[PDB]
Amino acid sequence: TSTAIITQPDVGQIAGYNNAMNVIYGQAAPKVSDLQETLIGRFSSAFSALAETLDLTIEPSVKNQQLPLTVSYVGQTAEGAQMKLAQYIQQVDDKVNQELEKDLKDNIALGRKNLQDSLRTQEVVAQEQKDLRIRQIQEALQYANQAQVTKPQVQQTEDVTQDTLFLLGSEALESMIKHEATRPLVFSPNYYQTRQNLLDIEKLKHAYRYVMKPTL
Amino acid sequence: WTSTAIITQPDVGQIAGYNNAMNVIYGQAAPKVSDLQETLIGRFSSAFSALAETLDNQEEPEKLTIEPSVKNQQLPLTVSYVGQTAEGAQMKLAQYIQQVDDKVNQELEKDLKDNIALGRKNLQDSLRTQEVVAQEQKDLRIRQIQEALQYANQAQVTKPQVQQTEDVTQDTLFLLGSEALESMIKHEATRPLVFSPNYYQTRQNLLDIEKIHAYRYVMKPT
Amino acid sequence: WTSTAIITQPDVGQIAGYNNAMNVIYGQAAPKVSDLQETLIGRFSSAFSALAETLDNQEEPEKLTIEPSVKNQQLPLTVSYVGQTAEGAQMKLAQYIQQVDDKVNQELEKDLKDNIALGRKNLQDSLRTQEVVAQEQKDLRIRQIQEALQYANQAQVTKPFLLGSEALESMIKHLVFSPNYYQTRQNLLDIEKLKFDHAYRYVMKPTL
Repeated sequence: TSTAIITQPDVGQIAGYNNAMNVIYGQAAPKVSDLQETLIGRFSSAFSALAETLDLTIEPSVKNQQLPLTVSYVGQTAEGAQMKLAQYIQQVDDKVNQELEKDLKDNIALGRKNLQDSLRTQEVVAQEQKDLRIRQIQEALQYANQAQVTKPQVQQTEDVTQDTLFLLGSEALESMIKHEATRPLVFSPNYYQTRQNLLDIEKLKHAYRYVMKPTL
Repeated sequence: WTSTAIITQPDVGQIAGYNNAMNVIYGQAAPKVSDLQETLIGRFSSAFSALAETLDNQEEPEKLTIEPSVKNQQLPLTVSYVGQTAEGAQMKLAQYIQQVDDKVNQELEKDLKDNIALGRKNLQDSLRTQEVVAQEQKDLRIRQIQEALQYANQAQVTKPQVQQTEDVTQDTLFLLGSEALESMIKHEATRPLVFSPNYYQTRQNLLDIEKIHAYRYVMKPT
Repeated sequence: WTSTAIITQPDVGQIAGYNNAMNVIYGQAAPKVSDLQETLIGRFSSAFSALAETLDNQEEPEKLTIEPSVKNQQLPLTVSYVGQTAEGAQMKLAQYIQQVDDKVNQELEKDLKDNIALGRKNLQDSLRTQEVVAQEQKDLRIRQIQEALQYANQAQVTKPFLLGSEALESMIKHLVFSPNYYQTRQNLLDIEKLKFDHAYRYVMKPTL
């Protein structure tokens, strides 16, 4: 018979994960502490399932506190039951790992997706805006030609809106049309950061801690 | 002869220094001072369970004990060691507690550099990101300016056309005239970035980052 | 001769004070009432368990006991004392309960001093911080004038809600806080004007 005591993973054992949930989720990513709980929960559940398929021991000790956890195997040698326990633990620390990889993926992908949809709605609005303005500039060039405002007659800038664009004068008005192709699209600060979130996400590529390694 | 001590979670004063750290490192993300009392004492009892597990596993055992003093309460904990002499169950118990109180302090200093590293990556990110957002905000404003300079050149405007002067779009920019728009692109490398107040808080928080007591005795050993 | 009693955590009314006190220090980081109650009776049963540990290790041993009453945590708590006489046993039990209650009240003063220290030197931190933000903003507005200066030395020199761009207009040119700041400041005189003005209650006062 061999015994080990294992508790929730420490931060430097999950930092990589926690940072990943952070990039993706941000001010609503789960607290590191609230994650340690989740992982070690996943371990015991799985370890327990490894025990029922063997009819291995999972229980708290100390008596009335979830953590830590005491585990044991009943073998056929000191050397025998020790490593037999080591190898049934690690193999649970793989199943849960594989379960995470397959969760990270579904979270990245739903992240990716949502950011992309947001980018490509800003990028559509920005275009419909630029174009709408190009139409009102063209129509204002006509009004300004028919009334010979050839140079800007603005007393103050509050007066210049769509619907009063011809105040700018037929000349400058010619110029904004002439150069229509180099007038930048206008994007939110939100656009640039969403875009930067999307970059940081697209660059993303353990479950317990041994308080006592198994015994002789 | 059995020696006996009762230990519980360390109180608020005690671990205020450690509480302080975790408040730096994490925002309103940092755990309640209660939750950190728990983690600390829980940490100790765990290293203690390990000490007892192994004491029971020699040629000659030694019987070290830990269990909730009162049944059905997580909260106060009772430890006992079973010795040969009287005074020699009580110097033994107390040392095995000081032996764990040292081990935990070892585990703790490592976990603290970890926490730092991760609160620090967490932040350098949010700075860099906010740096990029503000530099592109600026560069877009500069392309707008480069653009309106053409409009002004073509309309031969060199000097401000406006008396009362409140807020400017891509259309109205050229009213500042080409002498202003031009020196502006000349001095774009010095136009100051505008940031969210959160940017300054975050920045100080990183500055701050670059700056014991697992338990308390309710009764010493006996 | 065995006397028994049944104690549990203090009622909400009994902790109105202590509870608000924590609320004034901690705002909304302050623990639920339920968690405070459990923490006080928690302090009590520890002091009591330490008395039981010691009375037993006397040359002439006294037997004091504490245990859950039901299937709960407390539930409430059953405490007993075993005495030479009836009168003795009941009286000695009620004398010990109250002695423990007194020791704990005294831990509970240090405790409040600590929480208040925690509450204050978090609030000062938040002012240390709105101040640095407010200075950073003021430094910026100052750079946004130093720049609008280079531009206006394109001969503007005099003066046709400014902004980085139309601050061009003039030349001849060139500490303020959120109300939250005056909110934080006020929750710092509320606290620190706040003094020590129940650690359990009786389901069943000590018996025969």
